[PDB]
Amino acid sequence: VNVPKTRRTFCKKCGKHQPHKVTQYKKGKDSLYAQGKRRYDRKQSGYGGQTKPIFRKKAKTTKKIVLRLECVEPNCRSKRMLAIKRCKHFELGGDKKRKGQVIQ
Amino acid sequence: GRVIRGQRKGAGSVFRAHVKHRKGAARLRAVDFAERHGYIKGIVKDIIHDP
Amino acid sequence: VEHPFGGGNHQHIGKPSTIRRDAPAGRKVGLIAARRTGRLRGT
RNA sequence: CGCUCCGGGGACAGUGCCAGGUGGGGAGUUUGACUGGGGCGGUACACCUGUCAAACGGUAACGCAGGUGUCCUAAGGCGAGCUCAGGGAGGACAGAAACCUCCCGUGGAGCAGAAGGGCAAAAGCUCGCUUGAUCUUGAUUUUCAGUACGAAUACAGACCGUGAAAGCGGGGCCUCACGAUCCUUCUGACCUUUUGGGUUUUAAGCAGGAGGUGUCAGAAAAGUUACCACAGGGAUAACUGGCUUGUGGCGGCCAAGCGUUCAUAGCGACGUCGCUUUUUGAUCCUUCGAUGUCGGCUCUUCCUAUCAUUGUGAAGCAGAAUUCACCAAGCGUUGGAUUGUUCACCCACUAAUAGGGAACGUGAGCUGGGUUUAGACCGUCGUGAGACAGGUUAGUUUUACCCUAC
RNA sequence: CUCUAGUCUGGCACGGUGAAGAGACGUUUUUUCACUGACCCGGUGAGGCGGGG
RNA sequence: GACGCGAUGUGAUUUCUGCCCAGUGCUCUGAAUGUCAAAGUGAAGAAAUUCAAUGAAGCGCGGGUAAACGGCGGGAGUAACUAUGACUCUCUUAAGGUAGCCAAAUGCCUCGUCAUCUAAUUAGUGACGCGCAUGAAUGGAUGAACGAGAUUCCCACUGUCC
RNA sequence: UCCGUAGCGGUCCUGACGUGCGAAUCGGUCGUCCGACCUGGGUAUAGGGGCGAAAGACUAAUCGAACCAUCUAGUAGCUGGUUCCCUCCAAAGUUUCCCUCAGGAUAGCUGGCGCUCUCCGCAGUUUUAUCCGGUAAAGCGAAUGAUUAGAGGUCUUGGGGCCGAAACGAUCUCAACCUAUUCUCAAACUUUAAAUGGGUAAGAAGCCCGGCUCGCUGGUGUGGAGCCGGGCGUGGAAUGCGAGUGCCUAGUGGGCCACUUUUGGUAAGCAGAACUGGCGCUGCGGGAUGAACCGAACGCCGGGUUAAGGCGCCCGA
Ligand SMILES: [Mg+2]
Ligand SMILES: [Mg+2]
Ligand SMILES: [Mg+2]
Ligand SMILES: [Mg+2]
Ligand SMILES: [Mg+2]
Ligand SMILES: [Mg+2]
Ligand SMILES: [Mg+2]
Ligand SMILES: [Mg+2]
Ligand SMILES: [Mg+2]
Ligand SMILES: [Mg+2]
Ligand SMILES: [Mg+2]
Ligand SMILES: [Mg+2]
Ligand SMILES: [Mg+2]
Ligand SMILES: [Mg+2]
Ligand SMILES: [Mg+2]
Ligand SMILES: [Mg+2]
Ligand SMILES: [Mg+2]
Ligand SMILES: [Mg+2]
Ligand SMILES: [Mg+2]
Ligand SMILES: [Mg+2]
Ligand SMILES: [Mg+2]
Ligand SMILES: [Mg+2]
Ligand SMILES: [Mg+2]
Ligand SMILES: [Mg+2]
Ligand SMILES: [Mg+2]
Ligand SMILES: [Mg+2]
Ligand SMILES: [Mg+2]
Ligand SMILES: [Mg+2]
Ligand SMILES: [Mg+2]
Ligand SMILES: [Mg+2]
Ligand SMILES: [Mg+2]
Ligand SMILES: [Mg+2]
Ligand SMILES: [Mg+2]
Ligand SMILES: [Mg+2]
Ligand SMILES: [Mg+2]
Ligand SMILES: [Mg+2]
Ligand SMILES: [Mg+2]
Ligand SMILES: [Mg+2]
Ligand SMILES: [Mg+2]
Ligand SMILES: [Mg+2]
Ligand SMILES: [Mg+2]
Ligand SMILES: [Mg+2]
Ligand SMILES: [Mg+2]
Ligand SMILES: [Mg+2]
Ligand SMILES: [Mg+2]
Ligand SMILES: [Mg+2]
Ligand SMILES: [Mg+2]
Ligand SMILES: [Mg+2]
Ligand SMILES: [Mg+2]
Ligand SMILES: [Mg+2]
Ligand SMILES: [Mg+2]
Ligand SMILES: [Mg+2]
Ligand SMILES: [Mg+2]
Ligand SMILES: [Zn+2]
Repeated sequence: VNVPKTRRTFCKKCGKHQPHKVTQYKKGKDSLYAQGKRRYDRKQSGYGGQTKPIFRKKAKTTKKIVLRLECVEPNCRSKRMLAIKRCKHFELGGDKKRKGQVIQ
Repeated sequence: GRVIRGQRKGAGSVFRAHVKHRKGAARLRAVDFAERHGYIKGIVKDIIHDP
Repeated sequence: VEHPFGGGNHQHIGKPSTIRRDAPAGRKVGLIAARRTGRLRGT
């Protein structure tokens, strides 16, 4: 799909429609000191082998695309997540398609 | 599985050497002052077959 | 159960008889740590 | 006289503890489900359309024909202006088919896809402006237990877009396009806790998205066993027996033709009606706390769809030989080479060498050649253990003295 | 699938005595040549070892 | 103490043992180096911590090895009677099965075809090879002597049988 | 090395025996019998271990992991049993979810305990109004799809021409096309369109007037809704019946058969659905016999009469 890099939409902090910067959300790096990671690290220590399940029967091909929306206001600068439907191809702001032209 | 034949040889008690009729450990004379600074003389008594 | 070469409906090895040097006992049979395994031609 | 017993090594071999690699040598465990037996094959396992479906709704099968795990910054949202498919008649190059113009055109087009429904100053086409595909409570419908998820419908509170405005819009004209707990990650608040208090990192919470379980209400999971084991099942196959008769076998009706002439002496196409269970199927009703599973030998009885023989009718019956048909199962239907064979094929005799049933007659009657345990060899397949209605060889055949029948 | 004996390899300790050299930004890193005294092997009934005369 | 010990394959003698290192194994070489843990070093930070450089073996990279496991093609035209078809072309993989041998204990079709053995033979033997799916130490071919091994025929012998 | 005895072993008869002499023996026939020969005693190796001229053989009649004790009364969605009487009520093999398909949870069906009223309400039913449908049927001179035949047409182009060198000229023709007709069809076609069926209504929780409130809605004490206060009882179709309500709860979750409708299959005592009734759970009379068919359901008896069936004899008539 194709979405632009700018979208005028509601801001929760402003209470109004403001223009936004639209990027793509990506998963952050896993912290070693989250409670579940610490519990997993202490459970996997020693003998007994692998204790938690390891998922292997993957079926889906694409993820849901999340747009990271950021308020362009200097005071606000508030961000939020907005998910769209599953798509194999995704691009931020490129080749705005036209009508009645020659296909080459 | 079962322990294999080449593994069973290191335990012994069947695969030990048959040393009943052997004549002894064949070795050179131990080194001393005579064999370190000069020579010593000995005599060949007999030649035997070691099993 | 008796040897890693035993079994099968045909008397055959079924695996490369050349084996690595650091193999566990009960597996290290055949041709141990062999650099080449053929008829000696030349030197 | 001396200080290591002489040599050979030596700050390294080696030992203790961690770290990475390797590790079926060994240990533990797994190797889905549906299924006209199981396996192989498919997905009828989560969804959607038309039908089945018997005019509310609901309704099954490995029932039929299909589709889905996407695509779209517009193909979402308004507003404006047009009318599509196809056809006819014309116009230089121009022709079947390029472009212009007139007329007819109820949709015969298009609306992303499968199909169905719906739609003409539109829901289609082309433009202009846009982000209602935004935030936030509840309620409702669909599946349904009347629980969730998904999808959907009416509102309400805001901020907006568009249009002159009425209004319309919180995704796609509608019916599918999708995902719990635990964990992780991001976003939100001058938010709460971080423990005897205070500050600051950190961490734990609350709220909303995502990372995914397609066996789709969501275990983390390869085989082989003919060396096999247990609990069971006739809910389920391999024998017989049943129902059925596609297939096999047998018999009719009609008569275009064959028969030198001549449909019907003897045959008989194209059609059509039946019989039988000596063929194989289909099914799974009985039997898995066991009905001994192929042949052959032996022995008795029955059937007729009659090969011969008795008595006869008809011939394209001169005689001889041979065909068709009737009453008819009384009596016969053999000896051998090959193969475990059933079957088949050949030699010979004969009068004829007809077909079958009796738990595919007959293993406490035999035999054990085959099939069908464990030992082995070959070919193919598999990395392997091993597999092969593919060949080859060797492989324990128990008991009657009970009752009945004779 | 998840582990595991054994095995290979790296670090720390046992673990010292000197000489040189190469180093990165005077400590320390590491390479080589040696020493024996920890540690290891062989021999022997631990029998003439090292210097000097 | 290498004329030894340990680990495998094949299975006397005779005659041979062809081709393939692409795959999976085994082995060699290496600061010429991609990945790479702990420990150690450097920097920031109030510190917990974070980041970066260095980065052993092993994987990668390269060579050897088939008496290591194993493997060893397909389609057309072409000799002027028919056919077959040495020869050529083309597609190709690491080669494309060499010497031998065969309806074999290995061949579905198949009771293959021919010859012999019989009066008659799905049996036996000898040839033919298009070989579903033969083949060279996963050993090929042969072969005297030997065998309570499997199979065919003949003489003699007999109640196996009439 | 050969024949062959003692010894060692165990080919064949697939002999005997096979509740045997014997939990592996016996007879004849056989292999070997100077060497990888046979054998006593001592000794070594112990269970995921030994030992194996290799059969998964042997390891005290036990071997593809011996034997003894304990954990242990291991677990079993699986098999078999589960002990006195009478009375009353009385099922289900269906929905949804589950590595669910020989099992559970859930809803349904059942029972028990009651309670709140009675001494209006409710109904596996009809009538009267009012909606819904797309099956049976029918239709193809109505759309879509399939499909048979002639007939009349001009030039709308052609397949063969032919008299024209030739002209939309003569002029036959055959096919596509057009126009009225005609034969035959549709589970996934339809203009029409039943029977049976599915919803609502048939009053007092209704009508009727007056007044009040609203921050909703508005030109308008407009509209809408909610409150009070009164007035109307012939209780506004038939038939029948006392109802309403709350806890706890077992068993079941393999079904099968029949009229009609109906899917797959040539068909099946085949496989799979809908409706109702049965069998299962149920005896009785009849169909000779008999799960389901016809009649009719059941406390113990006497008299009478019937149903479905019958009335020569068995065997009542
Ligand atoms: Mg650890
Ligand atoms: Mg093994
Ligand atoms: Mg192989
Ligand atoms: Mg292992
Ligand atoms: Mg294992
Ligand atoms: Mg299954
Ligand atoms: Mg209906
Ligand atoms: Mg418009
Ligand atoms: Mg709103
Ligand atoms: Mg639209
Ligand atoms: Mg086997
Ligand atoms: Mg098997
Ligand atoms: Mg069993
Ligand atoms: Mg059954
Ligand atoms: Mg049967
Ligand atoms: Mg027939
Ligand atoms: Mg004629
Ligand atoms: Mg059934
Ligand atoms: Mg029985
Ligand atoms: Mg019997
Ligand atoms: Mg007759
Ligand atoms: Mg029989
Ligand atoms: Mg019998
Ligand atoms: Mg018997
Ligand atoms: Mg046999
Ligand atoms: Mg066998
Ligand atoms: Mg007696
Ligand atoms: Mg070899
Ligand atoms: Mg070779
Ligand atoms: Mg290689
Ligand atoms: Mg050849
Ligand atoms: Mg013969
Ligand atoms: Mg031959
Ligand atoms: Mg080969
Ligand atoms: Mg071979
Ligand atoms: Mg001898
Ligand atoms: Mg002898
Ligand atoms: Mg016997
Ligand atoms: Mg007896
Ligand atoms: Mg006696
Ligand atoms: Mg031991
Ligand atoms: Mg032995
Ligand atoms: Mg075996
Ligand atoms: Mg079960
Ligand atoms: Mg049961
Ligand atoms: Mg319908
Ligand atoms: Mg009809
Ligand atoms: Mg049925
Ligand atoms: Mg009942
Ligand atoms: Mg009854
Ligand atoms: Mg009757
Ligand atoms: Mg009475
Ligand atoms: Mg009667
Ligand atoms: Zn803002």
